[PDB]
Amino acid sequence: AAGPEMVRGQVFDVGPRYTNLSYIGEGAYGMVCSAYDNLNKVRVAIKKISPFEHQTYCQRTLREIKILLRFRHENIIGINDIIRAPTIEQMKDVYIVQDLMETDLYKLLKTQHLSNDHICYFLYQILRGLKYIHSANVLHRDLKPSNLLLNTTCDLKICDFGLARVADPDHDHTGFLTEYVATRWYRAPEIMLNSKGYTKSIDIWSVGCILAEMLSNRPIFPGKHYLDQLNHILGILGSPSQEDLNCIINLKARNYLLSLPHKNKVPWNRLFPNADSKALDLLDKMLTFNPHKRIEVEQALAHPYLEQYYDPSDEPIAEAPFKFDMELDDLPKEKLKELIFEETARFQPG
Ligand SMILES: Nc1nccc(-c2c(-c3ccc(F)cc3)ncn2C2CCNCC2)n1
Repeated sequence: AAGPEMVRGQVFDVGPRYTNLSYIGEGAYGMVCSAYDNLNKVRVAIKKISPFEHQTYCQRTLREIKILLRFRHENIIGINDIIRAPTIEQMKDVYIVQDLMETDLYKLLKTQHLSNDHICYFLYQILRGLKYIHSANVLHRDLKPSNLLLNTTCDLKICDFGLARVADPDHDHTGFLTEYVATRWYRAPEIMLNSKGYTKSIDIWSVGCILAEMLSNRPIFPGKHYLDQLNHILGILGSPSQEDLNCIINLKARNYLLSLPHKNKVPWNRLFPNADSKALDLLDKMLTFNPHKRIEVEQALAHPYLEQYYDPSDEPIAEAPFKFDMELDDLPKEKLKELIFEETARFQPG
């Protein structure tokens, strides 16, 4: 495509190697197009981003590239290549290339009903991927159907680590009604109560939500706003026990819970009468109110529902658990640009 190829009025400079573009979507420094990788003879997915004007966007870009490049797993999308100018001065945009995944669980569910065998396989892959992520001491933090890529062969890959953090269980407590950025419907109850979401159990809850969703094609706790989300959860799980309340020390959070009328638990087999009993048993253990009593990823994999797939020797863990040296977003966009430039250097044809 002549000098710089063009896509819907925007320059999509993916050089020679990648051709036959095609628009897919675009929300900010994020326009995605599928192209043809002349080198591997396969159409890929490419995302154009320009986060250098804003320090924040530089943080999510740096952080996610590092994670995604460090991670190597069959159930986590990998970066196949990264395009950028040869000089930091000339680098305005950055193109990241990933395998082309036709669809995702969000689109699948808004059209198809899944058999129990597909839900099982999908769940297996989700957890197989999460076990690796967690083994690297990283928390995804934004797991939801739209963040689970799927190809024509049922192959599932977790993507979107823009909100991922290095686990930090000790510094997880915060006040009641503390703002959160992760997608509302899949947020664990403790996030609206006292958690910063720096604990692994936060991802398991999201997976539990995805499970319920696969079972009924509808989001289980579709809260309209912050506190609505919580009443949605309590509506089905019912009022928290004394025990689980005695854990919540943040006085305000506990008093809020106590002020609420008593609500009984709604049986799962009632919510999902077509569901498989083993599935609903694992769902129960995932959607546990108390984070400390919530099942772990490895325990989930070893659950009877996933019996036909479970194979610990075939469920790899990270070789090098993560450590974010520039942890805590205190870096100017300048320094961040140098790090991104440096992090993407390995793909340079120079
Ligand atoms: N692998 C793949 N395949 C198809 C689409 C996407 C993709 C990208 C993206 C990100 C980084 C990158 F380097 C290349 C593409 N951003 C959003 N989505 C989709 C993710 C699921 N819902 C609709 C948009 N990713």
